[PDB]
Amino acid sequence: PRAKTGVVRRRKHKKILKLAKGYWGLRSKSFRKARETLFAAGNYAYAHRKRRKRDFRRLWIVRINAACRQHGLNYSTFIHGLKKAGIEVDRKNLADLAVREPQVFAELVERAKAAQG
Amino acid sequence: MFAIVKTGGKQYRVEPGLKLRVEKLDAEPGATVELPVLLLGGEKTVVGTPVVEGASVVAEVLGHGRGKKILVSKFKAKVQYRRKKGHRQPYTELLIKEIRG
Amino acid sequence: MEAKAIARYVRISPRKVRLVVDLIRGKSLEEARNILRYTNKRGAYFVAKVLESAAANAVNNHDMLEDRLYVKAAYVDEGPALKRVLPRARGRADIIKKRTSHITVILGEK
Amino acid sequence: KTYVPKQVEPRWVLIDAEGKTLGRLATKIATLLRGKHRPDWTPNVAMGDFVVVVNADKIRVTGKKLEQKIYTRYSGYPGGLKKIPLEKMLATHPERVLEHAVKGMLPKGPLGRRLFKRLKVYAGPDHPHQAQRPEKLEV
Amino acid sequence: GEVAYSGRKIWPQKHTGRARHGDIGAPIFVGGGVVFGPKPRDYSYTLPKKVRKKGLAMAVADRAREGKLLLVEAFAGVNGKTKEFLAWAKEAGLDGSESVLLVTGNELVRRAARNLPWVVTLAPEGLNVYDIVRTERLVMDLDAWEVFQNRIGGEA
Amino acid sequence: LRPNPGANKRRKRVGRGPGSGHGKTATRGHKGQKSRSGGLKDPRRFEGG
Amino acid sequence: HPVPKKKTSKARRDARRSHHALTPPTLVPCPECKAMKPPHTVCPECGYYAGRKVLEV
RNA sequence: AGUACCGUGAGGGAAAGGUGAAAAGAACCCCGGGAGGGGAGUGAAAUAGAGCCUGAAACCGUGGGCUUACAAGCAGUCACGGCCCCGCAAGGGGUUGUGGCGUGCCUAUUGAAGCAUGAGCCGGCGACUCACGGUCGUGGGCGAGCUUAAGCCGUUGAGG
RNA sequence: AGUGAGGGCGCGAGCGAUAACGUCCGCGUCCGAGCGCGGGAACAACCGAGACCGCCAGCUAAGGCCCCCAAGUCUGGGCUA
RNA sequence: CAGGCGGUAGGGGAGCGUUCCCGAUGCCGAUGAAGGCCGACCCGCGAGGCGGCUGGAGGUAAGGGAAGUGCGAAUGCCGG
Repeated sequence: PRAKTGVVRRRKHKKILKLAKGYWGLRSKSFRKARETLFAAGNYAYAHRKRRKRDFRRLWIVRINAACRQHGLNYSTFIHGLKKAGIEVDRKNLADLAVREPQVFAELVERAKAAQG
Repeated sequence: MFAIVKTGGKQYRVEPGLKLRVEKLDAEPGATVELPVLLLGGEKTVVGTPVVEGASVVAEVLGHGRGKKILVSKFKAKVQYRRKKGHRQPYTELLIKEIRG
Repeated sequence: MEAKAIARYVRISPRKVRLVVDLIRGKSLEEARNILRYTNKRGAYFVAKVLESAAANAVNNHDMLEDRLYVKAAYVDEGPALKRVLPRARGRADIIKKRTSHITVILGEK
Repeated sequence: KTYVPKQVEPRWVLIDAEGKTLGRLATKIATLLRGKHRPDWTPNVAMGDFVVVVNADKIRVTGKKLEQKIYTRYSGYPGGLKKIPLEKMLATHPERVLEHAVKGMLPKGPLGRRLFKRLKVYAGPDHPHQAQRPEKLEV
Repeated sequence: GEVAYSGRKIWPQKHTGRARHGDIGAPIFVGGGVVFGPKPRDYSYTLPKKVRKKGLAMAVADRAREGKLLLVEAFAGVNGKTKEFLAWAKEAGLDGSESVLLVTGNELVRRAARNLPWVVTLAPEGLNVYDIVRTERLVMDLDAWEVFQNRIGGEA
Repeated sequence: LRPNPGANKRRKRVGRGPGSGHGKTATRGHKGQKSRSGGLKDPRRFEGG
Repeated sequence: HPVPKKKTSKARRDARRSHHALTPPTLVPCPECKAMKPPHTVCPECGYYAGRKVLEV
């Protein structure tokens, strides 16, 4: 018989109240469109953690180009350098070092120019 | 000190800190266990030189424990196209407390 | 708290009443008085009086250096409304609800 | 890894312009006004160099001369999109012709914006650069 | 609940009050009639006497093998009054942590066999798998009758 | 107080509505509500006769 | 006939009600007694500058 | 509540349940024409105070934090930097300026951002069942297997 | 149990004016119904490519590397201007 | 080791709360039933505990059974 699903939904909904952080006035408490706006945000963070990869890709990309070239020769060149390069060829730091240990870059370099030849 | 060896994808460049990185849950089957990462990117406070030899020489090791875990965050799969379902971020590693060398 | 200036079911009105207090707060009985009194428009006495009780509650059972009582924190609230209905051609129901006003204004000491 | 941007690191520089050629010199001046070249190089600024160039005028033409018209269509609509040729272009506003190159590649409203801010020149002969009393880095 | 008081029509299902609906006091709204109605009913269930009794049996069997009080004999209560009946209990070893189904025509047996706890008052050759396994232990009198009845169950 | 239906017995398919997330149940309009449609068999009846 | 579309939030409502805003009433003291007097005026007390001709009864 | 109220009549046909445990439900003093407002007493509470239990969402309000006048964007949101916050640090909070990338959801569509549509905002209601026939499955009793209508015992009413 | 009508592209015949993001049939792919990523500016179906979930990891398609924006204003030999 | 894991119509599997029936009331409880208000431990989720505040009395499941049930959404229905 009975079935005052009330209890339930009042709940499901406040849940939603939180789901909704405190977005742009109206799509904030916006129950409905709130939820919606959310689905959005969802697929969004989606895209987000998804590609942040390429994000860095570039990040360093440039930071480093910045340094390698600043020194003597861009990517085809420098890169190819670490390339010919033997039991030593890393990346997720080329930047790092270029930065932190000026020497570090200056020489990773030196050898590298040679690395190519 | 700040040295570079890296693992599972370059998890490194550090000193003695609980710098938690990736799940190499193998010696993890024991709390603060120890283990080495083959260098590559040998460089410490003045003496800076080669990742080849990093690939082939000294290694470093840690004493580690703990894990981390599911780190909240969720992801809902929907398409304007007419649908939506979603879940929580499950990730971790027993984390490392750094052993010099 | 302090000198309470508030009251119920008097059908004046939101916004407007809010305007009044808007301008009268800040200062004390002296100044806000002069304005509430000689500045034109409705609310005039509603406001003023609310002031009055506020002040009485005040030097009466809060007391404090009477002279320096200045409206501190305050503004208004509107409760239900009278739901009245008028005529508007080809019959049809044209509805209205006049604001039965309540005021939430407090006199503070300083 | 991390690597956060320093703090108020100011550098300016004097560019010849004169004799140099249109576009290409632009490509340059251009990226020059980096935001990426000196450390912590990126979104929120970085270099870009408060760069200033003179003899802005006396630039060499991409061999085109006439057949290159800038526009100014503030136009109260059905007005004029004011077509103008490089000649007079410079004749009165050379610093600007270059300009159009410059903006040409400069991007981002608020940011690029700020950069043109740190992007100044004068087809004046140089004295202008003088007016810009400050340091005078150079190329 | 319409038929009779079905509110014929009230909305000019015409095309202007914007709204749809021709019938008032209509299903789909305000305290009116509701979907797949809560029809008065009953759960008959002619569950084959075969295994039905087969089981009543099986339950009797295990419940008993663990704790079986086929009395055939008993007596402690003025013919069977409460207090004295109780004494009996203490005798038959029946205490608190125990619930037993008292079953059989010893009407003085039922007569004193009330009391919410310990005992449940069943003086009839009225049995049932449930009450069976649900009542801690079976305790019953005219067991000549019973065991034989169960047998009748056994071979018709 | 324990003997839950052995194997499967208990409600096996009183599947409610149309799908956890979504829902709708069948085809297109041709089978709406007052839609207990072309029943048992159309051309099959042709056979019949 | 031309009923808008929605309401650019309380936001807008304000934008307006807002530039609107309620200013205050001009006053100095009685050229005669005390209290508030708006420029050229007298009142239920002093009431003058040259002949109260006003107040008290 | 078949009374309010619409219809000429025929006829249609609401809403509103609870103060508290008991009335002890408000002497009396104070602004006021009054309401109503501060006190005293009530009392276990009166944020239990007469439409007065529990008394949430919506919307409007008083104060505080961050934020904002060369800005073009559903949204957002990944990043980071400036604030302020709990913080032992780890760091966790809220807040965002700079930038990267981002056509809103439902229905019916070859086909949608929709300029096609539904969509005003909150809340409670709001829609694949029941009876048999069957029918296929498959969980369970014996192969010949099972029992209606009834007669009978029936707090439990016990099943036969 | 569901669609029982759909469109696009390529090739092969209709037709149509050898017109149309036309409509007819067929081989294939397609796109819906996954076809959510790259992409060509941005563009349901044109070349690349199948996303169960992570990574402040690296190799690649197509197609790109003066700049706006990752990537040689590479080298080599020409030919237009 | 495969090995695969966009995917509505549609078909199969597996869980979720939800108010009742036994609940073989176990009781739990004025050092709160309950609904509520807030929260960086549980869940692959539907949900969970648990902590803190309200709030005046309920509420209920170990295991299983019974269903007016879980809803933007229908120019919806009733009230703001």
